[PDB]
Amino acid sequence: MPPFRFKAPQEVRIKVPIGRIPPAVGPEIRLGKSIVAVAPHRVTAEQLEDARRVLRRVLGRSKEVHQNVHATYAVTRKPEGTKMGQGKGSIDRFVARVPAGRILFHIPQINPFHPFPEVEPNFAAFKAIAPRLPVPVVFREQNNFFQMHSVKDLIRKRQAEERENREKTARDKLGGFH
Amino acid sequence: ERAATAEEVDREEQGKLSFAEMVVGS
Amino acid sequence: GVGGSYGYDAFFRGAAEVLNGSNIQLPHLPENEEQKEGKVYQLHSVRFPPQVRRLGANYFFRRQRAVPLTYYHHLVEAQTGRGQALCFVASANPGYLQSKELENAVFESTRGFACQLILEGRGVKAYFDPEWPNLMVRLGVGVKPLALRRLAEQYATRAKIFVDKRGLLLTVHGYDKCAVGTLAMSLFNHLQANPYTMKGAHVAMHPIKKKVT
Amino acid sequence: NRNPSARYPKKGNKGCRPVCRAMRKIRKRLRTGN
Amino acid sequence: ALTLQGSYDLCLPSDETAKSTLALFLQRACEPLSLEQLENSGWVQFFLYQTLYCVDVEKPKREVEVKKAVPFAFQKHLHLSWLDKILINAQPQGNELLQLDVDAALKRLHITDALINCSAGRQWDEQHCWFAGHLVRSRNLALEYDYLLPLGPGRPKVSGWLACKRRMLKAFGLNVATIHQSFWSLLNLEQKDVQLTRLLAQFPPVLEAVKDEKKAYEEDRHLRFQRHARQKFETWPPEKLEI
Amino acid sequence: MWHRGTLSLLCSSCRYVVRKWHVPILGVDCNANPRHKQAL
Amino acid sequence: MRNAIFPRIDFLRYLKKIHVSYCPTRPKTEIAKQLIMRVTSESVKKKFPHLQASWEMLAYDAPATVEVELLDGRRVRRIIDGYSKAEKKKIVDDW
Amino acid sequence: SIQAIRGHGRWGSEREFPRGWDQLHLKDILGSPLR
Amino acid sequence: AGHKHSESVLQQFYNRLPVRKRFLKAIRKGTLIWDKGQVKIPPIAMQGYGLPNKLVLPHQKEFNNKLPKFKGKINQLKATRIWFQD
Amino acid sequence: YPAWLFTLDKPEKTYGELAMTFLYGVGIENATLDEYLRFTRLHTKNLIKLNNMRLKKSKRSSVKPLFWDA
Amino acid sequence: VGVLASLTSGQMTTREYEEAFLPRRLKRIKVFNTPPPSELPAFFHKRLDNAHSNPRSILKLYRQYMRKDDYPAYDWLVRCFCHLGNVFGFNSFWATKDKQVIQALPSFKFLVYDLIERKHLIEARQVPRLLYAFACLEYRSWHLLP
Amino acid sequence: PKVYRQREGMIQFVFQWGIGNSFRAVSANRFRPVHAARPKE
Amino acid sequence: MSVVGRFRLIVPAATAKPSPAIGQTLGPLGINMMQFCKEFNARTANVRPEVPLQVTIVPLTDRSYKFSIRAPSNIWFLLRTARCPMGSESPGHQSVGNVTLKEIYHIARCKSMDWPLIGMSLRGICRSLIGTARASGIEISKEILPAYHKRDYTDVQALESMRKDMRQRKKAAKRAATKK
Amino acid sequence: SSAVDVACKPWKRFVRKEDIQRAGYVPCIVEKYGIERRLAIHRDTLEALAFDEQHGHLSYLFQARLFRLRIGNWIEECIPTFVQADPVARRLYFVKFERHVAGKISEVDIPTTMVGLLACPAYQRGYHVELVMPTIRCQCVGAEIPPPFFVDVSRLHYSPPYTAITLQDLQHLLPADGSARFHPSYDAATQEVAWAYEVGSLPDAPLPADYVDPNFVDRKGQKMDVCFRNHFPN
Amino acid sequence: PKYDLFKPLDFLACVKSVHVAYHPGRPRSEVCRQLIHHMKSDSVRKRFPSLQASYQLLGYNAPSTIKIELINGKKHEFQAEHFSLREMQMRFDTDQFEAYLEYMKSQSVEA
RNA sequence: UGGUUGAACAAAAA
RNA sequence: GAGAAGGGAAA
RNA sequence: CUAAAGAUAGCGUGAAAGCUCAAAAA
RNA sequence: GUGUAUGUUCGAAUGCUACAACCACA
Ligand SMILES: [Zn+2]
Repeated sequence: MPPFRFKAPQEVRIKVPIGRIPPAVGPEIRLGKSIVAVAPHRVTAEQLEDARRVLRRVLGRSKEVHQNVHATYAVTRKPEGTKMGQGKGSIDRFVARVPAGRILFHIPQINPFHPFPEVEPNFAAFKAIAPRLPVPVVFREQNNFFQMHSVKDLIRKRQAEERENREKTARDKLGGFH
Repeated sequence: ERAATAEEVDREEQGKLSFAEMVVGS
Repeated sequence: GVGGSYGYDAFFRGAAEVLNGSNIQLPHLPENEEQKEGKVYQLHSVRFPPQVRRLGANYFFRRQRAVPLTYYHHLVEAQTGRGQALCFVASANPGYLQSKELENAVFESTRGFACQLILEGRGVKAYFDPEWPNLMVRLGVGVKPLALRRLAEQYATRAKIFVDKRGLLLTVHGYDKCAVGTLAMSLFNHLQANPYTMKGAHVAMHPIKKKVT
Repeated sequence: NRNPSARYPKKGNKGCRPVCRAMRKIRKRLRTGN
Repeated sequence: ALTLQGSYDLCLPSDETAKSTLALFLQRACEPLSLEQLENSGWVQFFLYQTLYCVDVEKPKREVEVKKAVPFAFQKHLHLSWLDKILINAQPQGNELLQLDVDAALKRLHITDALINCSAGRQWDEQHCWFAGHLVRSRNLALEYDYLLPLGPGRPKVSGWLACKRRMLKAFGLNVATIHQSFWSLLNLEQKDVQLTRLLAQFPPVLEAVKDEKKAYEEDRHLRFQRHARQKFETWPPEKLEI
Repeated sequence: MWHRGTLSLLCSSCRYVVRKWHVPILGVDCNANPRHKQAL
Repeated sequence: MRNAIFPRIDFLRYLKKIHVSYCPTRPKTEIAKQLIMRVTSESVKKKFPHLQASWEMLAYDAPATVEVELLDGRRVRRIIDGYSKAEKKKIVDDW
Repeated sequence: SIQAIRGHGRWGSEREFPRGWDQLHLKDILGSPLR
Repeated sequence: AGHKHSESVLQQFYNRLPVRKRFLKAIRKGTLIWDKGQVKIPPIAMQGYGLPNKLVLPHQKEFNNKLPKFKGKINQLKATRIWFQD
Repeated sequence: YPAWLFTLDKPEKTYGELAMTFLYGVGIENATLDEYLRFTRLHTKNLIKLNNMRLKKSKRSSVKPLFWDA
Repeated sequence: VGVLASLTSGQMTTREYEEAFLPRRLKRIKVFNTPPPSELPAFFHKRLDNAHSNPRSILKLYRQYMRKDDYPAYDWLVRCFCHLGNVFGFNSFWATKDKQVIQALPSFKFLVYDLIERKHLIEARQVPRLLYAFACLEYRSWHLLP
Repeated sequence: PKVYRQREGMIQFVFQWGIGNSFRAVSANRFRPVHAARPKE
Repeated sequence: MSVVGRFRLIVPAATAKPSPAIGQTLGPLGINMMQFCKEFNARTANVRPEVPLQVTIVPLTDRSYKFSIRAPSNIWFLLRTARCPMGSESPGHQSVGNVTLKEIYHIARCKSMDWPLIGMSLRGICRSLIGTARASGIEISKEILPAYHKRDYTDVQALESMRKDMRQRKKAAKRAATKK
Repeated sequence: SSAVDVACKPWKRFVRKEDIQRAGYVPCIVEKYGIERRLAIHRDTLEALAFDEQHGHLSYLFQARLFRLRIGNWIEECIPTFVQADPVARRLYFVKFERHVAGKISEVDIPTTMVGLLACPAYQRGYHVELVMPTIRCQCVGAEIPPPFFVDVSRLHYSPPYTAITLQDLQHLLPADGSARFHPSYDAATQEVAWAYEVGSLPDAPLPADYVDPNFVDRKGQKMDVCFRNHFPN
Repeated sequence: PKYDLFKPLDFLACVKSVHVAYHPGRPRSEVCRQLIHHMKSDSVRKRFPSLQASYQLLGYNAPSTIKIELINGKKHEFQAEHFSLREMQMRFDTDQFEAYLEYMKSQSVEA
C-alpha cells in the first residue's frame, strides 16, 4: 500500500510468432502528463531505454517518470551464415507490442498552476523523445480539474457585473431616463 | 506618503464586503 | 498531388508532428489579452492634411476593405482649427487610419524623406570632384576613390545626395520613399564597412559589429 | 516501387488489380505498423 | 425637414400674430436639453446647426426669430464642435456606385481637377456644412448624383438632402449639374463619355486648375542616365574606380 | 546561409520571408545573428 | 488584474467625493497639482464614473488640503504638502 | 450591424443617452402609431 | 528512360512532366510540387496551427478544422517551426 | 523597542493560502488589507516568473523546479 | 490528434467503405423525422423574430417562404421589409453601396413585387414602418407611395 | 414534462440463456452454441 | 552634457592606496585616483580606518566625476554580529549562525542612512535584512537558539583571518578529497 | 451539484449506430429500473462533458455525474455506465446509462481533485506529491450524487519514508444526511488518497502475482499459450 | 537584414521649447495632460536634454493652449481642445522635418 | 510596387 | 479539379 | 503623474558600463 | 528602480561560469 519501486517484467527468451498487434480495449487514462501512441507498432528495448534516459535527463533527478510498457516479446533473425529454410532464426531483440492509444511514458505530478489556465503544459521531454520513436505520439495532460471549479468563469462573471454597473452609473449620471 | 494609506485602511472593510458578496452570490 | 492524394505523414501518422510541440523556449509570448471580449467598436475619424486629396477614389472608395473607409475634403480658402483645408478620413476600424500610404501622399508633396550613412576610418572621405553629381568616396589612404555619378543620374530629379563639410556624413534626401531607400541601400551596399578594419560606411543606427581574428 | 506490383488501382477496378501489392501493404502497415 | 423643403416662413394660419413653426420646433427641441446633454444628443446637434446655417445662408424673413429660438450657448457649442465629430458622423459613409462611375468617366475624359466629396461655402464662412459629390473647381461646377428611383418612367427627382444642397450651392455661387441614374444607367461607356463631354462643354474653364504635383528636384532635369553604357578602362592602373 | 529542411525562429528578431532565387524559396531572416539566416 | 477576480488596490474606488484646495504661492504644492490633474483625467472618469472631483486655487494663504467623502458617508481632511520628485532632487543634492 | 441593432451606433451608446433614431423610441413610435 | 532501363514509377512520373528542367529539379528535391497541372510551393505545416483541410483524412477533418488558423502573411507568422507538409 | 518588531519572526501566509482565500474565497470574511497587498505582490511575481519560464532558453538553473510543472 | 484509432487499426468500418458497394444513387436515410409545419405564417414569424441583424438571413427567410408558398402572409412581408430597413436604419456602419447592392438583388425586387401585388392589404398601422424602411434603404417606391 | 418511473412491484431479473423474438423463433436463427450463456438483465 | 554611466566599488575607510582594487574601475575611467582618494578620506573622517564601505561613481562626458559613500553591506553586518566568518554553503537547508530581532533592528538603524533607503521604513529595512539572512543561511530568533548560543568566543576584529583560514583549509581538504 | 440537464431526440425504429453517428450524434441506451429506452445526443454537447479538459481524454466526472436527459415528455435521471470511445481521438461512439432511483444503491466512482497544490508544504520543499486514487467508490442512495471530493494538502508535510492522506481524512466530506458513503470494503484508516515522498528513495517490490503481460494477449482477449509454459518468467 | 529607415520623428524631435497652459476640468483637455506627461517623461529627458518644457494651470474656465518653438525659430500655437497629438504633429510636421534635415546634413543623427 | 535583384534590398499590407 | 500519373490543356 | 518592476527572460563586457523584455500606465 | 557586488565555488562571479535560496520596498 505504501509507495514502491516495482521490478520490471523480465524478457521472455521463448521463440514466438511474429503475429499481429491486437487493438486496445479502450482509452488509457492516467493523471499527470502522458505520451500516448497514435498508431500500432512494436517498440524495441533500446528505443524505450533511450527515451527513458532522455526523459530523466531533461526533467531532472527530482522528478520521477514511469515507463508504462516493457519490451518482453522476442523477435528472431537469421545469422548471415545460415541457408534459407533451416528453421526459424535465433532470438535477435525484444519488443513491446504497443497498440494505438497505449501510454509509453507518464509523469504523475499534477499541474500546480490551476489559477493560470493560459499557461499550457510543458512537453519538453516528450518533444525531445517523440521524433525518435517508431510510433506517432500525442501529448496529454489530465489533472482532474473540472469546469465547475474554473476560476476564469468567476473572473468573467465579475467583469460582466462591473461592466453592467458602469453602464448603470453612466446612464444615471447623464439622466436621460427615469 | 500618508493620506492614501490611511484611506485604503479605511476602505478595506468595503473591499471585503464586496468580495464576500461576490463569493456568496456565485 | 495535394488535394487528390494523401501524403505518407498525413495518412499513416495523422500529422502529429504539428501538435508535438514542447511549448517552452518560445521566441515570443502568445496573445492572451484578446479574451474574445467583443468590444464596442466606434467610428474613429482623423483630420489629415489636405494633401491627402492626392489619393482619390482609386484608394479610398475602389479598394476592397472589410468595412467602409469614409473620406471627405473640407476646402476652406498659430492654429485654431476652423478656417483651414483638411481631409476627414473615418472608419469603424482604426487600423485603416494608420496606413502609411496616407502619410506618404502628404510627404511626397510637402517634405519628402531622408536617410543618413556614416563613414569611419583613417583615410575615409566622401567629397565632390568638383561638384554635384560628381560624388567620389575614398575608403583609405592607398585606396582609389569610388565614382558614384551613375546613381545620381539614376535618381536625378527625385533624390539628391549631400555630403558633410568633413566628408563623413552622406545624407540621401528625396521625394519618393521607395526610390530614396533603394538609392541609400545601393550606396550602403557599395560603401559598406569591413568589420575587421572598420573602414567604410554604415547605416545610421545600424552599426556593423567589429570582428576580431 | 516498380510498376507491375506497385501500381495503384484506378476508378473502375474497385481497389484491386491482378498483381498489385500496394493496397495490402498499406492495410498491413495501418493494422500493425512495419 | 422644414429646412430641407425650405418652408422657413411656415406658420399656423389660425392667428395673424403667429410665431414661426420652425421657431416653435427649435424652442421645444432645446427646452429639455442642457449643454452636457447636448454634447451627447447626437443627430440633434446636426439638425439644429444645419437649420441655423441654412437659415443664415438663405436669409429668410423670419431668420431673426429662428435664430432667437436656439440658445446662444447651444450655438457656440455646436459651432466650436462642428469639425470634431458632428459632420463626419452625420455624412453618408463609404462609397456610392454612381459616384464611382462618374469618377471613372471623368478620369477617362482627363479632368484632373475634379475633387470628390469636396465642400464649398461662402467667402466669409470659416466652416463648410455641405459637400458636393464632385467639385470641378476650375470650371466653378459641382456635380451631384441622384441614385433614387424616379417618380415614374423618365421622371427623376432628387432627395431633400440634395435639394437643400442644390440651394446652398446656388447661394454659394457654383453651377450645379445633377446626374440622374434612371437615365445614366441606360447609356454605355462611349455614350456616357460623349454626354459628360457635352456637359463639360457648357462650363468652359473659367479659372486655372490648381495642380497637386509630387515634388521634385527640377535643377537635375538635365542629368542623363545612360543605362547600358559600358565601364571605360581609360588607364592602367585606374586612378578612379569607375563604378 | 543555413540550408535546412525545416525553418524555425531562433530568437525574438527572426522572421519568415520568401526569397526570389532560382525558384521561390522560404527562409528566415535575422537582424541580430547572421547565423540565424536560413533557407528551406 | 490578470488571472485575478478583483481589481488591484486603488484609493479612489470607494470614495464618493474628493475636493482638492491649494495655493499657488506656497511651496510643496506639486503633489496637490498632480492629484488634481489625475482626478480630473478622463481615465479616472472611466474607471470610477461614480467619483465626483473638484479643486480650487485658494486666494488666501493656506497649505494644500484634500477633503474626501466616502461612500459610507464619512468625511476626512488631510494636509498634502510634500516633495514628490523634489525628494529625488534633494537626495541627489545631498549626495 | 449586431452592435448597432443592440444599441451602440456610430453616435455612441443609445442606452447611455438617446442619440436620435433610437431603437426603443422607433419601436414604440412605429409599433403603436395611432392614438 | 535513356540508359536507365527500368526506373521507379515516381521517377517516371517526374521525368514525364512538361516543365523546365530546373523547376523539375525543384520538384525532385521537394521545394516545389506538381498539382493539377501547376507547379506550386508545397503546403506549409505550422507547429500549433491546423493544416489545410484537404490534407487530412475525412474523419480527422472536423478535429483539424477546430484547431487555430493562421490568416496572415509569411512575415506576420509567429509559429515556432514550419515545414512542408508531406 | 517598537511593538511591530515582535511579529517579524512570525512567518506570513504563502501565495498558495492567499490564493485559496482570494481566488477561491476560502475564509474571505477574515481577510486583512496586508494579506491582500501580499497576494497582489505575489500574484504579479508568479505571472512574471511563468512568463520568464516560457521565454527561457539558457542552461542556467535560475528557475525554481516548481515552475517546470506548468 | 483526431486519428480515430478504432478505424485506423482495423476494428470498425467507414461510411465510404460501406457505400463503395452500394448503388451510386441510393437515397440517404433520414435519421430524424420530425413533422413538417402545417402553418407557414407562425413558423416564418418565429424565424423572423430570431433574425434581426443579417440582411442575408432576412432575404434567405423571404426566399424560403417564396419557395414554399406563392402568396406569403402580407403581414410577414411587411415585417420582413421593416427588418431589412432597420438593418440599415440611420445608426449603422454600412455604406450606401450596400443598400444599392440590396436594391439590385433580384430577391429584394421579388419582395417589392409581392408587396405591390397585394398593396390593397396595407392597413393604416403599418404606413410609418414602411416609410421608415423606405427612408432607411433609400429606396423610394413610386408604386406603393400613393 | 415528468420523470419516468417504472410500474410498482418490478424486480431486476436475469435471463441466463438470452431473450428471443420473432427472428429467433425460427430454429435456423438459433443462438449458437445452443448451450452457451448470454446473460440479459 | 550627459552621464556615461554608473559604477560601484568597495573602498577601505581612510585608505588612499592606488591599488588594483580601485584601478579596476577608476583605471579605465581615467579619473585621477590620488584626487579620488583624497576626497574619499576627506569624506570618511568620522569613520574607523580600514572599514570597507560602498562607493558609487557617476562620471560625465566632460570628465567631471561625482560619487557617494554608504555603510557596508547587509551581510557584512550580519556576519559581523553573528560572529560567523563564512556563509552557509547551502542556504535553506544548512544553517551556520543565528541573530536576534533586536540586533536586526540595530543593524537597520545603522543602515538607515544609506541614500537608497533614506525615505524607506525601518520595518522594511529589517525585513530586507531578514531576507538577506535567509538567503545567506543565518537563522533569526527573538532569543539566542541554544544550538548557537555559547559561540561568542570569536573576536569580531579578527574574523577576516578566520575567513582566510577557512578558505585555505576548505581548499586543501577538498582538493585532497578530489585527488583521493 | 454536478447534475446536468440534457436534450435528446429519438433513436428511431430502423436507424443504426453508424447512421446516428454520421448524423453528428451519439447513440445512447438508458436501462435498469424500467424499460430500455434508446436515444441520440448531440455529439458536441455530449463530448463537451465527456472530454471537459482541453488536453485530457475521458473525464472521470463523466461516469460520476447525474444526467437529466429529456426525451419527448419524459425525463431520464441516470448515470453513464458504459462508454465506447476512441482510444486516441476524443470521440464518443456509444453510451449506456443506468437509471438512478432514490432509495437504491448506486455504485459511483466519484473523482478527487487537488486544486490547492500551491499551498502544500511538501510540494514547496521540492518533494513529489501524487494523487494516488483518481476516484473513490461510493454507494449513493440519495436524490443527488456527491460532487468531486476536494483533497486539501495545505497541511501535508513530508517526513520519511512518506506521508499519506487517507480516506478517513476525507470522511468528513460526505453528506450529513447519510445519503452517501464510501464502499464498505474500504479500510478508511489505510486507504491512501494522496502521497508525498522523495523521488529515488522508494523501497523495491516484486511484480504483483496478478500481473498479466500485455505483450502476450491474443486478439480474442485471452492469454497466449506460451504464458502457461514452465519457463515463462512473468 | 531589414533596416528601419524613415522612422517617424518624435513629437519633440527638434522642438526648442514647449509650453502647455490649461485648466484641469475642461471637457476635452486630455491632450494637455498627455503632453505634460510625455514632456516630463524620462525618455524625453534622455533624448532631448536641451528641451525647455513648462506648463501652467489656469484657475478659471479658459481655453487650453499649447505653444511650440522649433530649433530653427519657427513657432506654432494650437488651441489644444480641437486637435490630437498626431494632428498637431502633422500640422507642424513640415517645419520640424526641415529642421531635422538641416541638422542631419551636418551632424550625425547617432549623436 | 521599384531592372532593385547571381547567396543582396527598398515600399505597402495585414 | 480527381494516380488528371496516356496526350492537350480547362474553372 | 498614477501604478509596477524576475536575487532576471534576450542581448552586451576579460570584469564593469549600457540597451531591451517581463510587470504597470496610457 | 531598490537592500545587493545575496550566500558557496572561483585569482574574481557585480541579474546573466556554476550551484543554494528566490526573500525583501506603508
Ligand atoms: Zn535570430
